[PDB]
Amino acid sequence: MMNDYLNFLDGRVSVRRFDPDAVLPNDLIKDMLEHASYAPSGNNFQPWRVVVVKNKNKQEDLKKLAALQPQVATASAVFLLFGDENAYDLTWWQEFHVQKGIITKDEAAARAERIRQYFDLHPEDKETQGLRLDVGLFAMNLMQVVRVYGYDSVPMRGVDFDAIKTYLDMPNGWEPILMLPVGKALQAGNPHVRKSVAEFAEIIE
Amino acid sequence: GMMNDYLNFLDGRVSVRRFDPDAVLPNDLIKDMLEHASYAPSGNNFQPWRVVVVKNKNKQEDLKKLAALQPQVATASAVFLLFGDENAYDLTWWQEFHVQKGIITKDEAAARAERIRQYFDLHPEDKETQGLRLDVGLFAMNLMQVVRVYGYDSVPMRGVDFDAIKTYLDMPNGWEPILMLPVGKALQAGNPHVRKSVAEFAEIIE
Ligand SMILES: Cc1cc2nc3c(=O)[nH]c(=O)nc-3n(C[C@H](O)[C@H](O)[C@H](O)COP(=O)(O)O)c2cc1C
Ligand SMILES: Cc1cc2nc3c(=O)[nH]c(=O)nc-3n(C[C@H](O)[C@H](O)[C@H](O)COP(=O)(O)O)c2cc1C
Repeated sequence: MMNDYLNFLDGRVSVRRFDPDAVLPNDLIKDMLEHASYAPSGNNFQPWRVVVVKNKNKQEDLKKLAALQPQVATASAVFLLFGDENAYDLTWWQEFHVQKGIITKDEAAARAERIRQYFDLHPEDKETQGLRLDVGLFAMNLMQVVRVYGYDSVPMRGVDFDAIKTYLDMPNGWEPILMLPVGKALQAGNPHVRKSVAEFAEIIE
Repeated sequence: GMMNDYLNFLDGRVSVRRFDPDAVLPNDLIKDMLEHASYAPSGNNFQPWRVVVVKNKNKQEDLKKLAALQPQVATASAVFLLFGDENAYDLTWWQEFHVQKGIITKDEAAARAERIRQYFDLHPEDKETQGLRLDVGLFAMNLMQVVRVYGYDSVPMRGVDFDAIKTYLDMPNGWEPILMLPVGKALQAGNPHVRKSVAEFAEIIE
């Protein structure tokens, strides 16, 4: 069963050939997003914002902004993952965590000052560098979750995100992180080729 | 059935901060964990992650002092330090690696390399910390799921002094610290995930 889970995880590869007639229903999209959201993030700020485009005409427009990569138009839905800098809001953080019964109002106020002091020293963790890590965690989770339902994906950045935001009238404070076309594979992805563990990792005892 | 089990497994990834200080994580498994985590995607398959795994309680106690005395650093079976190396975005390597592995032709490599250069020219951040954070973040999440397969748990961390840690371990300067990940056998279960609802962060347009 652990072997089944390992084989499942190993099965994620980029798929770029999707069935243009396959449908990804909104009920499953919502479930996929809910499960993806269980990804960790610094202080549980959950800075991800997602816009799912499920309309072929519009995906064709997006393909024109994505170096004409075909998967953008054949996919059942194109998930656009953004990070919101304004997500690192300490008033929201206190309210949310107290309302959910995780911590008291006093504990939340004290923790919030420590988080402020941290960001004061490490401003990048509440800017694009922070967002890229937090939304990257989310994205990897989403890529495994969509597969539970029989779908596949390909993560993408070789696209004109400035033009995409303008096309979709996106807030200027939302930083584009990744475009993720999701669909039914017509062709399996290729086997993983990677550098060995000995080439990138050191174990010290 | 199958789908329920896979979802339950993914959902089971949770932050664990109470580990069994006597539990041993064998090195064969550490290597297996890193091999499977490596299957994570990265832009152009540059795989810019570098990892140092500290499995030595004496050293972990020193690391705990540099991690605001968070106890999980010292009780864990091993502490996985994940870095990104910006030197990894090297077009010579990229060609050599993909041609030697039979993924693409030599001439196709030179052509692809130039398109990769063009892309980085437009978006230089993607070969710098912004790119590393994303690429190593993908690896990190994959690692966190993989450790669960073997009955272990983890907690991702940045509330530590990465500057002092790099110095304590004699790490290269070109390596950007991304995340500290203690891994061990849970003595206490993680909490159910508390999250904003899908409608609070996502829109579906048809
Ligand atoms: C940040 C990022 C950007 C990527 N950009 C694209 C892209 O624009 N087009 C594409 O076809 N693949 C893109 N990829 C997919 C990678 O090429 C792919 O993950 C890598 O070659 C490893 O293959 P695998 O995903 O099949 O394991 C991107 C991946 C990441 C993580
Ligand atoms: C970048 C990052 C940094 C984090 N820093 C810490 C940390 O220093 N200490 C800690 O106990 N947890 C840390 N966390 C864990 C988060 O608090 C945790 O993921 C979040 O509260 C959600 O809980 P969950 O992982 O159990 O779902 C960090 C997580 C991320 C992604």
